[PDB]
Amino acid sequence: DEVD
Amino acid sequence: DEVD
Amino acid sequence: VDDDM
Amino acid sequence: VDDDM
Amino acid sequence: DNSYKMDYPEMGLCIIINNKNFHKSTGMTSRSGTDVDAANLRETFRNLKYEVRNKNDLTREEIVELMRDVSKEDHSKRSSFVCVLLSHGEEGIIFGTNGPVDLKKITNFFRGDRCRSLTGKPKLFIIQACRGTELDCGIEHKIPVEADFLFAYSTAPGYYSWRNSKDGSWFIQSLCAMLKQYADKLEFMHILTRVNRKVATEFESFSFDATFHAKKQIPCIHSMLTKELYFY
Amino acid sequence: DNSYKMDYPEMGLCIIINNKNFHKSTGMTSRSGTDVDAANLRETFRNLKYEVRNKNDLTREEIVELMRDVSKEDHSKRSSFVCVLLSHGEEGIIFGTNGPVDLKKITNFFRGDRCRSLTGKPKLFIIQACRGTELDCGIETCHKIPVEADFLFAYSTAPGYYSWRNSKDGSWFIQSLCAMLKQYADKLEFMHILTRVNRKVATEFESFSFDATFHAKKQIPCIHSMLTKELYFY
Repeated sequence: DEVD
Repeated sequence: DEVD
Repeated sequence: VDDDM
Repeated sequence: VDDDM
Repeated sequence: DNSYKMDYPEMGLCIIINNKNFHKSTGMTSRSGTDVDAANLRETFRNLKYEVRNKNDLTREEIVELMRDVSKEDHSKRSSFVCVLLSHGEEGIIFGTNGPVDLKKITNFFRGDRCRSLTGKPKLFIIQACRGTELDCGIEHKIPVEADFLFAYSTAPGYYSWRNSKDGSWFIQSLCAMLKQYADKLEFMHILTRVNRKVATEFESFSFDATFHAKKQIPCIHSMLTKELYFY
Repeated sequence: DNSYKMDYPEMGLCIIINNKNFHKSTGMTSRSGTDVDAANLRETFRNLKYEVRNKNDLTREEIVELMRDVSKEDHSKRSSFVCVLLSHGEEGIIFGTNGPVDLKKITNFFRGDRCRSLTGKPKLFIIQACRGTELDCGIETCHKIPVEADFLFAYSTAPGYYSWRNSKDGSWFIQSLCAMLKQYADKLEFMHILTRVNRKVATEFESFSFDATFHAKKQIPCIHSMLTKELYFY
């Protein structure tokens, strides 16, 4: 999981 | 007609 | 509790 | 993916 | 489930904040017609079986205090929560009688983690207020703490919202009319879509000021709901 | 009733802007998983009978030029318009590979008065991008129309918040959007499909991170509808  |  | 109208 | 133009 | 459970003992509170007159220190215009809106909403939501509380002319301090206290009530027996804000505004902002308050500051009280008896239940904020000063000339395990909010804005972000001094605001007029006609037939988003059409198609401003004449309005539904909402 | 006419000869264009790799000087990280999104969207909208155009790694200049050109096309035989934006962002902003573009600048090309062959037709903007840096901790258990009418913005996340993307599976929102469309496009109105997408992202996804700051976080998408009629894909 990564943020945009 | 009037604006808020 | 409570109401103005 | 792809590429359309 | 596909739809919110709406058969709790009570439909919920309907809080109506009606700000007509603002302190001279503010300058803001008196909002003629807003009493027609507030009475229309009271009747409309009464028929939907909401416990309606009308509040008039609240300072920004009283608005925050009212919202805090209501969020601290026990809503366990209530299906939903409705709040209607009638006032001046700017993008992200509603006016108390003596100044602006952040909408986010009002809505935060009802976050899923801050109001546990409304967690998982629909929280509806209905907002008749300007969101800026543009005019439309027209043409032709866990849930998120921000889930289950719906904001029904009278106008698009950045724009003025129109209010008629005799008939009430375009948005609330249309909202009450569509709820009266369709609350026993349509899901709430489809009701608000008809409100969008009614406001967009049937209203156009008339002004002696060319700059404010023949203008249009489109309301804006901001939905973070996770289920369908039916009032029957 | 109250439904958009969707039996024009063509459903319309579906423009997908897929920005994965950004100029080093921007300092923006590579968006692993976004190609999965882009392929899923291509197949999904193809089955809905849209004319899909995939664009990858566009500069801010190329995004503006693309939107301008597409808004100048003759859409007279098309029912609708769809634009999907996959990138980094902030509130009001999507990033080209070399810098930001205002979302308002992009959508303005399609205003009712500026793109006349789309007037009265639904213009859908689907946006996978951050809207800020907040994290959601979750909680357990003449007749005229307005020029801004007939827009719908389906945002991946709420205003102010990060949006989540899985490097292997693709973004939570696009994943869910494509699945819900596949399952429900033949039976539900669009707003009800997006509500199911809201439901899916909110309940089925939660971040896993070795970093406590970013671990166990949640997301709720945000629908912004200025549509004036119901939208059905059948």
